[PDB]
Amino acid sequence: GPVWRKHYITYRINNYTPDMNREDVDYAIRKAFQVWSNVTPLKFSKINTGMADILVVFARGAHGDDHAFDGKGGILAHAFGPGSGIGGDAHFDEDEFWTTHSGGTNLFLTAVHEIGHSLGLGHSSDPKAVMFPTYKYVDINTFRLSADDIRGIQSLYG
Ligand SMILES: CC(=O)N[C@@H]1[C@@H](OC(C)=O)[C@H](OC(C)=O)[C@@H](COC(C)=O)O[C@H]1NC(=S)N/C=C/N([C@@H](C(=O)O)C(C)C)S(=O)(=O)c1ccc(-c2ccccc2)cc1
Ligand SMILES: [Ca+2]
Ligand SMILES: [Ca+2]
Ligand SMILES: [Ca+2]
Ligand SMILES: [Zn+2]
Ligand SMILES: [Zn+2]
Repeated sequence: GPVWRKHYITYRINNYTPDMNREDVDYAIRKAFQVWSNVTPLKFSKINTGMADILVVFARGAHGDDHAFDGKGGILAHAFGPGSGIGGDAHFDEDEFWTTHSGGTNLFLTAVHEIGHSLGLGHSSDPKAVMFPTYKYVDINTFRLSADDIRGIQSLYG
């Protein structure tokens, strides 16, 4: 699929979830981007004005992208592939309970995952891969991209 044709990519939080406080949201997202720039020559920059490559949104139900969320459970989030406009944007189902750790849907892991799609990643068949299609809470202390995650992302960006 198309990949971002630039290594300097900006993102912007459009709106905040009420489940976590702001600094926890900011932290999760930022950390989430760091997971991917840690193993690539990509470099992420949060902006607070103007238009970003990747727009992080919290929303419930139908939110204007023709892919409605489904309330609590089922679909947690989706993200659009690299592109202009909605391209690369990552949306989070506000009807999930977003958390810094467990007792909800962990924002950090979920954003590491969506961000991966936002960069043009597919899914993996390794259950230890962050791009694995099934969500499960894993230990963030021992969090690590799998080989499969590393091979895929560096095949798009080096
Ligand atoms: C793409 C594919 O192979 N599978 C189908 C589509 O079939 C096609 C291409 O036509 C199907 O077709 C279309 C375009 O309509 C598509 C649409 O169906 C709906 C209602 O989503 O869904 C695919 N099925 C998949 S992949 N399952 C959903 C997945 N989640 C999303 C995701 O992967 O990011 C995804 C919606 C973008 S998820 O919400 O359940 C999810 C969110 C987050 C983690 C997660 C995981 C790990 C860690 C943290 C977090 C997991 C899963
Ligand atoms: Ca949902
Ligand atoms: Ca975009
Ligand atoms: Ca919520
Ligand atoms: Zn959406
Ligand atoms: Zn996915």
